[PDB]
Amino acid sequence: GEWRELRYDSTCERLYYGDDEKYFRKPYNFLKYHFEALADTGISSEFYDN
Amino acid sequence: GVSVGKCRGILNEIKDRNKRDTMVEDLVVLVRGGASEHITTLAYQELPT
Repeated sequence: GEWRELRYDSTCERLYYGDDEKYFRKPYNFLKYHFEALADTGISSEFYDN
Repeated sequence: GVSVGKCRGILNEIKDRNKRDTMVEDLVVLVRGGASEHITTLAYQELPT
């Protein structure tokens, strides 16, 4: 999922994502690498005055 | 001649004051998809967008 880092080409005036390495090999001992994306951010605030 | 006098005085003062204040805030975010740098930028809990 990280195939969007950066790449520039001055001679061609071309700006695009680096297309060199987009593949991940899975060893035999690994079932699946489960490329996904989740995010849960929660802030808690408590202000009491007596 | 007989002279007699009597005097009496009393003062009472009571003061009471109470102040109570409370405020809390909570935040819950649930994002699925594209866990790259931009969604981490958007994961900023303080700013809403």
